[PDB]
Amino acid sequence: MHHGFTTPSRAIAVLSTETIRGNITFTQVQDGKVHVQGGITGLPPGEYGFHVHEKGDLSGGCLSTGSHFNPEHKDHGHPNDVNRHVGDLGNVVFDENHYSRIDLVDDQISLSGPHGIIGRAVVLHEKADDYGKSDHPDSRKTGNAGGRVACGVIGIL
Amino acid sequence: MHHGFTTPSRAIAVLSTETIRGNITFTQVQDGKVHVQGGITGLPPGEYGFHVHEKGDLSGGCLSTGSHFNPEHKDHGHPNDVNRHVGDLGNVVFDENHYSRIDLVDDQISLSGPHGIIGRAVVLHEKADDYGKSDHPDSRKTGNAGGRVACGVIGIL
Ligand SMILES: [Cu+2]
Ligand SMILES: [Cu+2]
Ligand SMILES: [Cu+2]
Ligand SMILES: [Cu+2]
Ligand SMILES: [Zn+2]
Ligand SMILES: [Zn+2]
Repeated sequence: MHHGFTTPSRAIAVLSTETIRGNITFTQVQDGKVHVQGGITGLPPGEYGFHVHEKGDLSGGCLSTGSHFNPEHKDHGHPNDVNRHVGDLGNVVFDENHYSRIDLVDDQISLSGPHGIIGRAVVLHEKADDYGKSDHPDSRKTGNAGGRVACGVIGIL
Repeated sequence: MHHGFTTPSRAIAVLSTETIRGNITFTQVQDGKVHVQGGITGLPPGEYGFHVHEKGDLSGGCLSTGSHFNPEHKDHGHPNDVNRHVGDLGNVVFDENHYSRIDLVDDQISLSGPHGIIGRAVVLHEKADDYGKSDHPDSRKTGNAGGRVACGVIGIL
């Protein structure tokens, strides 16, 4: 027996480095929204750039996930900007205890269609996203979030 | 600017353990076929069970990828059997040099639709798949391929 297409209603990405452990779950909710929730330990307190990159390709570590998932051909942006990339989910915040609570809802990423992020990569950044609001010349493209301290492919949960 | 859906025409999964390194690329080819190619080092010579498991979930390591990708509700099988699971890609073979060449074409897995494996998991097994042809009582369900020495999520390449 052969079926039509089912859109997954939940996905997850797993970050594990020597220092870093995190699960980030992405759950399809009402009104074309996705509910992104997880928690990650292992960075000092502060803000770090958190994005979906285009490729679920780890053959070159985080470098192979390429650039920010951008099907709408827009500029780098704040998640609340109209001019953002689909993958531009802003900054995560590590507390004094070295633990990030992730808990947000984004109306641009999806679990299917042209904004589908299944098979794409979550990338955690070593410093903070600037929202394309600086005059570093990367700022309009990548924010300016430094290296890529961790990444994992978005899988079906 | 907003787009219709594009089906990815290439995917990859990356196996890296303390001992194991491998890339496996999955490429959409003519005639509803997928061309699976890679190479993996780090096991002695022999046959090991190589499958697509249902979930791209690594939160529980390889255990969370669940069971064999099976949307057609069939039994475990040889890739050439009609009665197989979609995820039942048989055995890989490590040479005396500890290196697996993977190079095959499978007509059941796809990169989209109900047999879409993007976001699902490649799982490498510690011993060999028996093709559901034994009388171990797992044989009809999992073949009988032992533990799960490595796994990676299928990402968009
Ligand atoms: Cu980034
Ligand atoms: Cu376009
Ligand atoms: Cu298996
Ligand atoms: Cu069914
Ligand atoms: Zn961006
Ligand atoms: Zn099977």
